[PDB]
Amino acid sequence: DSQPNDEVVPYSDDETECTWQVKANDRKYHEQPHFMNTKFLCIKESKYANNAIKTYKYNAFTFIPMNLFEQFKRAANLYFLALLILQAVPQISTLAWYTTLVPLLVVLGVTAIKDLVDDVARHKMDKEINNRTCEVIKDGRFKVAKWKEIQVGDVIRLKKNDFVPADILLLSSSEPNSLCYVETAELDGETNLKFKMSLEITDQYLQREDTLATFDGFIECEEPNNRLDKFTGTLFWRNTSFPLDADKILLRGCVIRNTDFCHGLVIFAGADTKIMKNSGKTRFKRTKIDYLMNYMVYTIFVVLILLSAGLAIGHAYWEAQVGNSSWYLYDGEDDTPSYRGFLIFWGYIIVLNTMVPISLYVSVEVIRLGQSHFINWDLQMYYAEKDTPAKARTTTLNEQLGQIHYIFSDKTGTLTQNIMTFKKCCINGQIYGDHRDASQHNHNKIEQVDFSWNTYADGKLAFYDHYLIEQIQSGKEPEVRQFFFLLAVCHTVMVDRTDGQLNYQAASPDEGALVNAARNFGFAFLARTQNTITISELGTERTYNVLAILDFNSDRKRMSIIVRTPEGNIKLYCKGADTVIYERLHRMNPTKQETQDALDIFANETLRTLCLCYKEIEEKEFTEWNKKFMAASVASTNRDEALDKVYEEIEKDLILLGATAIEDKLQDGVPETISKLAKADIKIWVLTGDKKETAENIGFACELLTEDTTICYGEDINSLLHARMENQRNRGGVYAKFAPPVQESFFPPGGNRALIITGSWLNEILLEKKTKRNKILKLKFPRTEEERRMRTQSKRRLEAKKEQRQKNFVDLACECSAVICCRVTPKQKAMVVDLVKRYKKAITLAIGDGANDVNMIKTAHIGVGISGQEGMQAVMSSDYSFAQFRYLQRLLLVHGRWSYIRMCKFLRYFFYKNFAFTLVHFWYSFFNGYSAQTAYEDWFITLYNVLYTSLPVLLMGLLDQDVSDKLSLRFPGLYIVGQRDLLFNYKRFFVSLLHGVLTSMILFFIPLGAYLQTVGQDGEAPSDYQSFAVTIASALVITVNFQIGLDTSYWTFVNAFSIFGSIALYFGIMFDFHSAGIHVLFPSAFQFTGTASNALRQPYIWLTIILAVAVCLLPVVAIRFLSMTIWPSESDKIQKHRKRLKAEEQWQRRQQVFRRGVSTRRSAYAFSHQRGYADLISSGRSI
Amino acid sequence: RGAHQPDNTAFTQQRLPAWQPLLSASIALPLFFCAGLAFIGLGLGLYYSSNGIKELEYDYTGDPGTGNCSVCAAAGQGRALPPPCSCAWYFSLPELFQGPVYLYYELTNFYQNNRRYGVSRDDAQLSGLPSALRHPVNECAPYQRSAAGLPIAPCGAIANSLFNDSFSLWHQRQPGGPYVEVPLDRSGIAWWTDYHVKFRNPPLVNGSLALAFQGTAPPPNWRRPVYELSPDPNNTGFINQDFVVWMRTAALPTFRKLYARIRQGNYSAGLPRGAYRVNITYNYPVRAFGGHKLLIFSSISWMGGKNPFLGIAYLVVGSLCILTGFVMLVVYIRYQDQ
Ligand SMILES: *[C@@H]1O[C@H](CO)[C@@H](O[C@@H]2O[C@H](CO)[C@@H](O[C@H]3O[C@H](CO[C@H]4O[C@H](CO[C@H]5O[C@H](CO)[C@@H](O)[C@H](O)[C@@H]5O)[C@@H](O)[C@H](O)[C@@H]4O)[C@@H](O)[C@H](O[C@H]4O[C@H](CO)[C@@H](O)[C@H](O)[C@@H]4O)[C@@H]3O)[C@H](O)[C@H]2NC(C)=O)[C@H](O)[C@H]1NC(C)=O
Ligand SMILES: *[C@@H]1O[C@H](CO)[C@@H](O[C@@H]2O[C@H](CO)[C@@H](O[C@H]3O[C@H](CO)[C@@H](O)[C@H](O[C@]4(O)O[C@H](CO)[C@@H](O)[C@H](O)[C@@H]4O)[C@@H]3O)[C@H](O)[C@H]2NC(C)=O)[C@H](O)[C@H]1NC(C)=O
Ligand SMILES: *[C@@H]1O[C@H](CO)[C@@H](O[C@@H]2O[C@H](CO)[C@@H](O)[C@H](O)[C@H]2NC(C)=O)[C@H](O)[C@H]1NC(C)=O
Ligand SMILES: *[C@@H]1O[C@H](CO)[C@@H](O)[C@H](O)[C@H]1NC(C)=O
Ligand SMILES: [Mg+2]
Repeated sequence: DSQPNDEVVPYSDDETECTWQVKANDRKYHEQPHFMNTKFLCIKESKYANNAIKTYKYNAFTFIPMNLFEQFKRAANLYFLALLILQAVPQISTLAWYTTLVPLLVVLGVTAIKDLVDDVARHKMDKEINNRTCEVIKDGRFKVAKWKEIQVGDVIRLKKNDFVPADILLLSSSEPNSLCYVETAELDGETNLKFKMSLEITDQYLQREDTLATFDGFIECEEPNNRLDKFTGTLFWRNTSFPLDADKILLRGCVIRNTDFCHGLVIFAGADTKIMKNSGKTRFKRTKIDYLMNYMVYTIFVVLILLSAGLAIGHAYWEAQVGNSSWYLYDGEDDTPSYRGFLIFWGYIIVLNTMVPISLYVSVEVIRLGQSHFINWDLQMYYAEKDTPAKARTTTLNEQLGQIHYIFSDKTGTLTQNIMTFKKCCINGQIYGDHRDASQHNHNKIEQVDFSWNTYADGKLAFYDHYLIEQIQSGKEPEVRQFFFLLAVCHTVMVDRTDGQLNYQAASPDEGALVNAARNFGFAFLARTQNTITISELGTERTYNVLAILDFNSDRKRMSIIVRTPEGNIKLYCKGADTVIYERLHRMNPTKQETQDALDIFANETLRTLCLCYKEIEEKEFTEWNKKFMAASVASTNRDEALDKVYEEIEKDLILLGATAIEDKLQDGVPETISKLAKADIKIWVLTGDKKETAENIGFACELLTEDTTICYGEDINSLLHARMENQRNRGGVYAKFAPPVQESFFPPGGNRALIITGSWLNEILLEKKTKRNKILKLKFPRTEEERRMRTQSKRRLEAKKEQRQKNFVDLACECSAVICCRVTPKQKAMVVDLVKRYKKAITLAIGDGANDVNMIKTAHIGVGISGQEGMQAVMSSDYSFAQFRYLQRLLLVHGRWSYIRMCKFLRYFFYKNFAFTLVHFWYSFFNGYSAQTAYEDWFITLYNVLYTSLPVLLMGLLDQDVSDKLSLRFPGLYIVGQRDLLFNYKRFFVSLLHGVLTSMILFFIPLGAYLQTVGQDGEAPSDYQSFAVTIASALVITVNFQIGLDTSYWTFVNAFSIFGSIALYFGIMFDFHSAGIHVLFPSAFQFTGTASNALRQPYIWLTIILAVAVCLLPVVAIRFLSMTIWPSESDKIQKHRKRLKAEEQWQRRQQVFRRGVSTRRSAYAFSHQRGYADLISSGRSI
Repeated sequence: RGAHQPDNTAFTQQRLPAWQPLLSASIALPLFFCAGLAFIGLGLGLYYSSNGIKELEYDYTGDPGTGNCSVCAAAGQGRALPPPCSCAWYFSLPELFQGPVYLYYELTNFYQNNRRYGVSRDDAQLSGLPSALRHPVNECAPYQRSAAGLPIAPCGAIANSLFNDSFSLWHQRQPGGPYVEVPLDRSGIAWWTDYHVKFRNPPLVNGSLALAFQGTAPPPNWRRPVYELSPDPNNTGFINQDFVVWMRTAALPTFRKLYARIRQGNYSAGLPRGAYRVNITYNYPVRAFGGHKLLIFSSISWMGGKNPFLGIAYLVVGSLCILTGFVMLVVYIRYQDQ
């Protein structure tokens, strides 16, 4: 009945001594043929991977196949290729030599260049990590070398503050007993230091360079496994080989601290490290608009086929009723009418193909490249201190930024900046340090009080209570001189004074703050040799002697020490959580209610608290328990539990001293950002690998979960989900015969219900645990499982038992105000993201730094990496990378929604300018015998969507903006109209097409009505094809460019210049093609000669263009005006009332001094520290 | 300052000055009222100018039982070679035609805008290049060569199928007096650019048009070489007025083409009241596919022909414009901060 531990981070139960054989020296040993695998051709590489890192996708010579395969995921390219194949059949060509291939190649190469520039950028970003200059043993001494040339089997040397290049086995260092201190903030989000102990045998042998240049040991570790905490294996160093475990292993993303240098054997490298096994399966990301464009292309293809078939039938019928009777339409052929219709089918396909023209993915690429370059030019997204410009890395996921539903964010390094900074304390009743809290300098300014009376103050803490220091100087009360001394005695900090000035080597963030405060409030802490620690109380040195150090533990939650003063008197000093101390305190303490009622204020602030007490052990009773735990210390299997039993024997009569407070330092702008994003209907989940207690002060600090919010840990969730699932399906005691699962009866509609879940309970709820070997019978074969359709082993149906817990949990998390998952494997974060994106289909964003967020960043719809720090493992797999969390305000509420709006405007206008153009030949077909005759000039069809209408739409898709960004962050609600697909869905595409068909109808049937009868003025060329074509064409290039003026809402100078340049270019190039100048030296190329300057010279023709423009343009204005004073949209309302409105400046704290319904009784206890730092009681690891 | 701060110009930060137009209510109403009023006035002007023009037609096809030319309705053998069955028809005018008078001929059910038919021409040769005369293009496929294999001079189906009728007009002065012929100015009946830029007959070798057309056989359906189309050096060849007028194709299957205008010296006014006769020369066969042939006397104005469509369209658009103006005004007034 092993229940979830909720303290373990279950790296097990995630998968889906075995001859790895490194023998670290003589490289050529691993080059043996049998070790290395074999491939199809001579290109067989190895078994032991290299130490290089690759992130780029296009290698030297797979850029042609791989890019063109992803290039044809767009349907339009298949459309163009089909047309290319069609237009090459000789029986229907209607064209000159292959000049329809080159435009396809240009269109297909622009995207290749654009997608190669990004690859080059990341290929040079990948260079930095490979040139970090470690030190390796080449043949003799240590020599400087690059990271990329470290191979499995190399002795390496590392210095302090330097990254660990590969998975190494520590074998020596420069510390007593050769141990090392490391931190792992990029592996599992912890913030305290871990200690790795080297093997004993190598400590007393190598220790030096010359002996290090001699090694024969074998390692028989396992194969790369992605466990991060087990590493079974042995070492055949010599003469009765020695075993190994995870305590003698350093991983890759870890960094050394507080040790001058160390040595190691490389065991893994490159993509074989235990941190490179967790990031997997990079995929090809496509935005949500591409899946819409594909359906558009398919429906337009169907429409084109049907229309061409109809016109072919019409021509077939017309041919053998009036066609094969006219002596002037005579041909040398003898084609039967059905064959004539079959041939006209292809002619009409070719004529009407110019729906979805070749300039569709050349304009989208330009628009997205422009917006991407807008992102990284933003001066308001630039971090001054670390000098990072917040660049964009993909240039193809750019309109996805304005459709986000969820955000998942790591905690350590993303929301916090890893600073502790002790704030205030509560000694004997009243709290200390509000801002002045005194009578002297209480009505003065609120500046910092000096500490210019010690030799140790060193000016690093900011304190403001003049009363506390004033009293400390006065010595008017001995109740505080005792408290601040406890902070300097109850810890495991080690001091290593470099030169005179003393610095503190604290293993835990939560202990360094207290010792620093003690030191710069007097009460410094000097040497700590092995049994006696020296304290400089107000400049007077004293030396006590430690009797025992009752160490910290995870389930104890307190730490204490027993000392003896030089005055022959023993004492016990303890500190720990209030909820465990309040069962230990002596039953006479008057100031218990005073401090308890002061412990709430601290916890009502967003900060973490501890409780302090001491006990008078006298000098006699001690001895009994002293020999008692002497008897219980040295044991075989109970060192961790019998010692715990003897520990819990002097935790009685523990009179108080007071409580302390420590405050995390999230960042500048996190809570405002969270509030803004919560107004825009986005949901935030925090997925962290850090402890459970630590990821509650962050929850309260950033105001995800606040007062008046039930927390509802996973213990409750499992019971609730089991009760709702097992009962009320068709069971649950009494049958219901309905058992309706439709009502969301999970919680009553009260809102503000948080959800804090540990990784172990996350496994338990989701019905996913590893099964031990003693639960299954055998393999698959007809002996255990019989012939009756494989009734047991092939009949799993665990997906029935699953797929209901998963969906139920995802629907449970749908109605919680904030969800926080703590102590999660890197794989489980991606698991949660994929669960949320599989049911309730939504667009997801994942943000975070460090190497434990690569999986989640890759798996989400958008992956943002936090940069500016030193470790950049989450930045090279991301899509965008700024340096602060708060910049998320502008990536979404300014760039993302503008980009979505502009792309939707472009797509709405493009499929309108194209049907108004092409769909005129269809209407013309009824008047020329369905003969596939065009209604435009030959030179107008090949220049329409290249010169005449291509620039205005690009300028609108780049420069347009709805409202300025100075007040686009003031109104986050404007985001919502993009989140629900309300600007361009499938139903709107069929309205743009209807606009197109109506425009083509009214552009063809008015000039036909005017041209039914004569139009000549004095030359009398009565209604003729040339003038008709000029009239129809010149009345389209005006309406299609006045319409783009009714769409732009941000009229820059270049926009108007572009529109009128388009119109003038059309007219001024038409008057040049139709001229007597180029009729000579180009006779049979320009059909319309002298017609432009001969048809456009009469009023009747101009009175026809004006009417067509005024009819296909004026009802649009009427509709817009009639749909704006009856249903004004949100942006319309904002723009209308912008003239007079008030300013705004808010977000103080949401102060909540006290509640009239006091119910919390929840303690803000949190201590980031591990167990086993009692090495001092074994020996003095000092010098 | 800073090795990586962007440039901070106007464009790079999305700060270019820009006028923001909001579609107010003080712009919609004046537009839909002024534009409507202008459309009403302009359309009324067009409607009255399109109705003061007088036209007169005959439809001299011989298809039905009745009609003077019906006496020479043909059959399916080809009987242009026998007498051209020159018919005639008479009319009287009680009033004048003040203004110059234009004479057209109209064909119906004639698809001159068929795609295969329209492209069957050689523009390069027809321009007049001395080299391109002998080698036509493959597009004039069934009218490219001859029975003797010689190249054709026009190279087209449009030029092969040319209107070959003729008309003449006579008037009687005194009651009972014999008819007399009145002039028809058959010159300048095309665009000035067509017979000065488009079409040019090739340069004269040894100084004669005839001596520069050797080898070039006439089109199969004609009866005269291209350089013999009229006994006038200034009007002969690729620049013949009838030939150039016929080659400017029409847009719809029912078209008319200009034949002549009456503005000569004897009476530079309309046709005086009295009795007139017209002689026709029935040579073009159209009854095979169910066509028609018409003669048209008309005058002109500033707008042109006699189409009443566009004025009525303007009146309808203006009426709809003012009605939508009132509807929008009412909607605007009823909706204020609601
Ligand atoms: C005003 O313009 C009109 C234009 O419509 C003129 O009318 C046309 O005048 C043409 C003469 O220039 C005349 O063309 C030929 O008509 C007869 C041809 O018919 C013969 O063939 C028929 C079968 O049709 C098929 O025959 C050929 C070959 O066998 C096939 O390859 C092909 O598929 C055809 O479909 C038979 O049914 C007929 O009974 C007859 O046999 C002939 O008189 C002429 O043919 C020529 O033949 C040889 C070929 O080398 C010549 O050497 C010879 O000299 C003949 O000229 C003639 O070319 C059109 O029929 C006629 N009507 C139309 C087109 O509707 C008017 O003449 C013109 N009037 C003026 C200028 O005053
Ligand atoms: C209306 O529809 C009818 C029938 O559907 C059409 O009549 C057909 O005209 C075709 C055009 O020539 C005929 O094709 C064959 O014609 C002759 C017949 O012997 C044959 O020699 C042709 O072969 C050539 O095209 O002949 C030339 C002669 O020199 C060669 O040079 C050339 O290389 C080919 O060898 C051709 O195969 C067809 O026979 C005929 N239909 C019938 C039933 O006879 C009309 O043209 C259509 N249009 C109208 C009437 O306007
Ligand atoms: C053509 O039609 C006209 C009238 O439409 C006919 O003119 C009349 O002809 C008869 C005898 O042929 C005369 O007696 C009349 O005086 C004529 N009418 C006049 C002069 O107004 C003409 O005969 C017709 N041509 C024919 C039938 O060949
Ligand atoms: C004109 O018609 C009249 C009526 O018969 C007659 O003089 C003759 O037929 C025609 N004359 C000419 C020159 O065509
Ligand atoms: Mg982190």
